[PDB]
Parts: sequence; structure tokens; C-alpha cells
Amino acid sequence: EWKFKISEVASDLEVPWSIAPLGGGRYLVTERPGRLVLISPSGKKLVASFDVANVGEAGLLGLALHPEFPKKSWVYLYASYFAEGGHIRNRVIRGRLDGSTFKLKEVKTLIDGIPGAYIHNGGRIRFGPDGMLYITTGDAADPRLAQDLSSLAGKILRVDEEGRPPADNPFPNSPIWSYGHRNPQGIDWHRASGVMVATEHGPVGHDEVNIILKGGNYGWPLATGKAGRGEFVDPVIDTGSETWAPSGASFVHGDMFPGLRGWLLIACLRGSMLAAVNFGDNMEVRKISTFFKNVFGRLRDVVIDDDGGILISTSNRDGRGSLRAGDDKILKIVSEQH
Ligand SMILES: O=C(O)c1cc(C(=O)O)c2c(n1)C(=O)C(=O)c1cc(C(=O)O)[nH]c1-2
Ligand SMILES: OC[C@H]1O[C@H](O[C@H]2O[C@H](CO)[C@@H](O)[C@H](O)[C@H]2O)[C@H](O)[C@@H](O)[C@@H]1O
Ligand SMILES: OC[C@H]1O[C@H](O[C@H]2O[C@H](CO)[C@@H](O)[C@H](O)[C@H]2O)[C@H](O)[C@@H](O)[C@@H]1O
Ligand SMILES: [Ca+2]
Repeated sequence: EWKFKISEVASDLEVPWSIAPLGGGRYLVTERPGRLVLISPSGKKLVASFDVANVGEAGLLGLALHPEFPKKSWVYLYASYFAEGGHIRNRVIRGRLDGSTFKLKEVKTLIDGIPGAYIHNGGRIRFGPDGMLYITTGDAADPRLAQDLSSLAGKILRVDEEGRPPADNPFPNSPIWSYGHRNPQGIDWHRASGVMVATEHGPVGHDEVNIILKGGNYGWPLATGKAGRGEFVDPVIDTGSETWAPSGASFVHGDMFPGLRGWLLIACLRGSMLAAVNFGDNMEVRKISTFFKNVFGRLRDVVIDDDGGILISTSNRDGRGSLRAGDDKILKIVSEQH
């Protein structure tokens, strides 16, 4: 049996989309309606507000700190907005966070006009081992765009700290890294092998975990789940007729849980659970375990804290689920002797 203690790190957030650990029990969090909050042991502080398209699954979403933070004080956000004609689109922005009087300054757009909708806006952003910013996007309710290399929809993007496609991107002067995605909301890198992983929502069933290769085509909408065809990279997990609704995902690392080292943690929305996936040598699926089924309701993000503790966000305030007192929250999971 797995043994642990869970505390509430913060509460009554509105759809806390993304958590970025600062160390010393401080955290930056986005709330989907358009705000970036600092969480401290002390209390809750509003860093920045944003006028976002706060409708359906759109709003203020991913959050990433520059790999050199706080020395290079750059903070990246992924945000929905109403474009010309009232259509929902998505952008990636960046500001300098003042390490004192925590305030955000010189916010500029890096990437504009990503397609968007009430559904399928992607949204997860994270720096990988190569120092590049990766960005997930959904098919914006328009599945064919996922196969279209002239479109930013249904992709995983990879750009530098400035939003530029690196010369070694797979496609000519293009931010695209991989394609054929429906609605990916989770990415991480295995801390030893550097293998990249991503989650995805499937059409009802067929939620996925994928190993992300440079220039890979993940099949949507020509294929869903394990299709067994040469032209599409298949998922390593395919939930079949079951629905997880996975978003955020992180590989476990650090001192806290040595026996979970290199397992993949996945927050599930409708699944209302934390999935844990054990990868063998050469990234074969050894085991999948399932935690907290229906105790907290909908879960959205999962990240490892500076000490190796597991941070989770709840998402019952999107009202696709029912509320617990003081939802939504950030929960921290530590080992028993802590
Ligand atoms: O089949 C389902 O029941 C189901 C549930 C959910 C959910 O729990 O919100 C999503 C999806 N599907 C889905 O396809 C999807 O792209 C999605 C995005 C989100 C989100 O909250 O950002 N939820 C869901
Ligand atoms: O994204 C690729 C292309 O998609 C559209 O074309 C497809 O859909 C049409 C129906 O709306 C058909 O007429 C067409 O034959 C399909 O290939 C779009 O019209 C194209 O411009 C895109 O390149
Ligand atoms: O045979 C159907 C599968 O084809 C591809 O997988 C093969 O090709 C890859 C590189 O060409 C190999 O790495 C892989 O191990 C082979 O199985 C495709 O990527 C799979 O999704 C298909 O199911
Ligand atoms: Ca797929």
C-alpha cells in the first residue's frame, strides 16, 4: 500500500489551471478566469489580471517560468482572447516578474492567432531539457486542422525564450514540433532518459498518453488510440471506451517519494483521479495505478514541488463537477515521516 499525508496548500481558487513551484512554499498559479496569483505560507496575492476569453474551456491556462528564473525573471502564459469578429483565439505572452513587490512588467505577445473555440484550446506550456518552450494546442473544434502543417491548431509547438522556431525544428521556419493532436493538455520529460511524454483527450473514449517524437504525426482525426498504421505514431496508453479526461502530467522525482521515481503522474478531469504510470526500461508501460477516485472531484494539474512533494489542482469550479467546501484547491502530498 502507498502511504502519505495530504494538506491543502491553498483554497477557493477558481479553476487553478497551472502551478509553478517557487521554492519555500511559494507558488505561482493561474486561474482560468484571467488571474495570476502568488501563493505563500503567509497568504494569497494577486500578481496580474488579464482580460481573457473566459468561456467554455478557454481562459488563462498554461504558465511556465524561464529555466533561469529568478535570475532571468521571465514568466510565460498561455491565454485565450476574443479576436476580430468575436472568435476565440489563443496566444503565448511573456512578462518580467518583479522579484520584489511581486508585479508583472513589460508583457508582450510572443505567438498570436492560434485557433481557438469553446472547446479544444490546448493550453499547457513547459520548458523541456533542451531549454526550449513547448506549447500544446487543440484542434479548436476543427479536427482537420490537426493534420494541416500550415495551422497552429492540434499541435505541440516548440519555440525559444523569444518565441522563435529554432533552426532545427522539423519544419521550415515553423514552431511545429509534432502534430495530429486533438486536445493535449499535459506534457513532461522523463527525468533520466529525456523522453518526452504528452496526454490528450480523445473523442469521448480514447484518451491517450503519447511519447512525443520530433516531427511525429499522432493521427488525429484520421486515427484515434492504437491504430497500428505506419503513418501515425500510436499512443502508449489508449483508454478505449473508458474516459479519464487527462490534463496536466508530471514525472515524479526528488527525495520525498523514492519508490515513485520516474512514474508519470496524470491529473484527470472527468476521471476525477490521479493516474500513475510506471515505465519500464525503454519506456514500456509496466503498470498503471489509480488514486483518489471521486474524493476530490475533478483534477487538472500535477507538479512536483522543490522537496519532491506532489502538487495537485482541483477543477470543480468549471462547473462540470460538483463543489466541495473551499474548492478549488492546491493539494500537496508528502511522505508519512514528514
Ligand atoms: O468525454 C468526456 O466526458 C470529456 C470530459 C471532459 C471534462 O471532464 O471536462 C473533457 C473532454 N471530454 C474533452 O474531450 C476535452 O477536450 C476537454 C478539455 C477539458 C478542460 O477542462 O480543459 N475537459 C475536457
Ligand atoms: O486542412 C486541409 C484542407 O481542408 C479543407 O479542405 C477539405 O475540406 C473541404 C470541405 O470543407 C473539401 O472541399 C476539400 O476537398 C477537403 O480536402 C480546406 O478547404 C482546404 O483549404 C484545406 O487545405
Ligand atoms: O506497424 C504499425 C506501427 O508503425 C509505426 O511503428 C513502427 O515504426 C517506428 C519507426 O519507423 C518504430 O519506432 C516502431 O517501433 C515500429 O513499431 C508507428 O509509429 C506505430 O504507431 C504503428 O502502430
Ligand atoms: Ca493519437
